[PDB]
Amino acid sequence: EPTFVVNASLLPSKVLGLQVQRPQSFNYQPGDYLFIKCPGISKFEWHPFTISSAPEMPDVLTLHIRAVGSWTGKLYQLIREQREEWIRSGSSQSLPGVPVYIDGPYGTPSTHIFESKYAILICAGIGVTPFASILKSILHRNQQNPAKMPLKKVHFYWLNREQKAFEWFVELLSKIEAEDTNNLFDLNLYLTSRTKTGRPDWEEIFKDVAKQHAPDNVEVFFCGPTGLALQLRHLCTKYGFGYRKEN
Ligand SMILES: Cc1cc2nc3c(=O)[nH]c(=O)nc-3n(C[C@H](O)[C@H](O)[C@H](O)COP(=O)(O)OP(=O)(O)OC[C@H]3O[C@@H](n4cnc5c(N)ncnc54)[C@H](O)[C@@H]3O)c2cc1C
Ligand SMILES: O=C(c1ccccn1)N1CCN(C(=O)c2c3c(nc4ccccc24)/C(=C/c2ccco2)CCC3)CC1
Repeated sequence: EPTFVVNASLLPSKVLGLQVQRPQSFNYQPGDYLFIKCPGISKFEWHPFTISSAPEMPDVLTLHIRAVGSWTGKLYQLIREQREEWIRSGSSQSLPGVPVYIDGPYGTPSTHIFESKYAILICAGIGVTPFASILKSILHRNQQNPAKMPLKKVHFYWLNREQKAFEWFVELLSKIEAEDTNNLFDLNLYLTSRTKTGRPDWEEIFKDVAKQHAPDNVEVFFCGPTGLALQLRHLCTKYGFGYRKEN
């Protein structure tokens, strides 16, 4: 339970990459989320974040936080000010750590992606934190033993309207396309890396992946709004795929 924040990242758009000492009892799956208490902001509140580090990562957890309101802004400050006083001051013995409490892990149906043969992962919006975790572990599982893993093709389609806070995620995807030696991944990005503008024609993306994998079964993992959820379930049923909604 009791731990510390062992680094930060002042990532664009006020986003806060974080490094959290992973307790020896703390073993999580990909996409799992956390409840965190930082006493120096609130002695009382807990707040929830998805872990953005595959559980293959050894002895840290990375949390990409966005300052969007009180505790997250107060959080950002206790960092920039905690960091900016090691630059115009720089008393460099070693860095200290921000004591924080953590509660979890709490699960997601994501663990089923690793069990399925083909797979459509769709993030509409900004719930992309768990998908960064997932897509890393897929990398590691593919490397360490790609025969051991049923997941043979991952189709990733991402819809955001603006990526300023998410320039960290874009990089990470490019990395995945790099070490993706086996062409396990089909990453697509759409704006609402030369990526695609406008709404995707889902009728065709599903019609295409279908042909890619006949007569095998495909599983959809949707993570977005409900009016998109409905369109896809009708496509799932029209090509006989397999649907579930995360969050
Ligand atoms: C499962 C889960 C995973 C999450 N993962 C992440 C993650 O990876 N990264 C991350 O940054 N966050 C994540 N969050 C969100 C995070 O838990 C919250 O943003 C957190 O509580 C910080 O909120 P706050 O108290 O700092 O700001 P708040 O003051 O609570 O801000 C809440 C947001 O709603 C707005 N708002 C709503 N109603 C009003 C109103 N009446 N008046 C004014 N503003 C209003 C605020 O302006 C602000 O945008 C996650 C949440 C969940 C449930
Ligand atoms: O889809 C809905 C929604 C649903 C119903 C009604 C209205 N909106 N939202 C509203 C609630 N959000 C979250 O809590 C949430 C957030 C974030 N990351 C999440 C990851 C997983 C789960 C939630 C979040 C953020 C991540 C981030 C950005 C940059 C760096 O890290 C930013 C803060 C919000 C976002 C999606």
